[PDB]
Amino acid sequence: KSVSVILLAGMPKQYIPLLGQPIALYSFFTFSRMPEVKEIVVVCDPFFRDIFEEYEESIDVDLSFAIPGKERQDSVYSGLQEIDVNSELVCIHDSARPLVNTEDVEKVLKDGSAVGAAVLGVPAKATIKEVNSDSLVVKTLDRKTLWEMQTPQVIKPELLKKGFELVKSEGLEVTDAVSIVEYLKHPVYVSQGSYTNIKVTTPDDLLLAERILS
Amino acid sequence: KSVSVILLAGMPKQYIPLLGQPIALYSFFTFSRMPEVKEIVVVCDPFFRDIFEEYEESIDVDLSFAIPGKERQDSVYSGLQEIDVNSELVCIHDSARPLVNTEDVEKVLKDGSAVGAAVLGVPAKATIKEVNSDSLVVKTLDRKTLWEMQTPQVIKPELLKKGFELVKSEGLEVTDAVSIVEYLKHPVYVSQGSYTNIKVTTPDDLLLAERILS
Repeated sequence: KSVSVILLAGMPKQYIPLLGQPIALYSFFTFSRMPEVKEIVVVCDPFFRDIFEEYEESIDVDLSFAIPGKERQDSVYSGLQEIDVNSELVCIHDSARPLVNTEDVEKVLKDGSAVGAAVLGVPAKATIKEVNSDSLVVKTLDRKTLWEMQTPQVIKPELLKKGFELVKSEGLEVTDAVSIVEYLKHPVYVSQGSYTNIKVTTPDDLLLAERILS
Repeated sequence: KSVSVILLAGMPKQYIPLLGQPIALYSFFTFSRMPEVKEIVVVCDPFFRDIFEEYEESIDVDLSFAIPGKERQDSVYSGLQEIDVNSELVCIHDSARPLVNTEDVEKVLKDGSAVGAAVLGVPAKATIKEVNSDSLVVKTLDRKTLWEMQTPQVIKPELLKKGFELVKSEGLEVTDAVSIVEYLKHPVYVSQGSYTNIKVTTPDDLLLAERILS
């Protein structure tokens, strides 16, 4: 019972129903059923707290809340202040990804435990190229080597906390939680996920999500 | 009247109707209306030739056909044998992209004319990372520098023909027409396209395509 989940939860996209259940609750329930998960820190505006609070007695995890910040990394830091003092792993998840499989969460948790930092990813389907400032192709980037990142991102809290100290002291803005780990030169493992773990932003994603649940 | 189009056209995805018109005809008509386009070489199985041949008298371009090969690059080479001897640009297009805008084709044609080789691209939306053989992040690839390639790919025929000679002699397999240009160390310009120029592979793409036409 050693994993703290930080659920980033901001009508906003993540509270739109999918088969009559707000998107954010899908991942919330997936984590809550896992015996490894001790607690879920939901980062949401106080308005939406009751959506999760309604199920506190049913779920087998402690439910905490944190206030969101101006940027995504501020929300992560706020949630990080609420986790258990003896938590072994922090599992950061975007609530706009409702379809994450339990088996994939297990994989990335295991890899995060072993490596110290890990993230779910899939091979990029599109032909991606590096382009310079004159709009010219630098090189054709290798087919096997490029991966789209998803969430969860799993990291040992002390690694993340030292990483935030480095960010605040030297003055930096980050594009994800695991890149902070890269600044510290600690390895980040890419756990191979599933193409079904989509981010629901548009109505077309909303539709695809429904097709996948079928 | 200086551009030769090679249309790669393989029920197959590209002959599925979108508002009652087979997908492949959308791009076909877009090219046919452009005064820069002298001809369209359709690479398709002989079974599907009539889908295009029905409109030969209506369109203001010459219509030719070529036989597809085993791989995508073989189909490009076959189509390349049918283009006009005095053609100034070859414009290679995947028929599974019906929504390409005339204004974007104009852009990439212009950039292809000026640089010798160009391709339509958009900034990658997903967080992409380079991953080594031990599944570890090599580095966080820069946000501005990564681009998803689309089609058309526009290239001067002599550049493409010399490039195929290099491929056949030294023994190589290519992931796109413009990478052959990279082997020759000639610049490839990335013309900024539109996110609406999607490849229709799945039924969810088919649905999104219909939403965009609306």
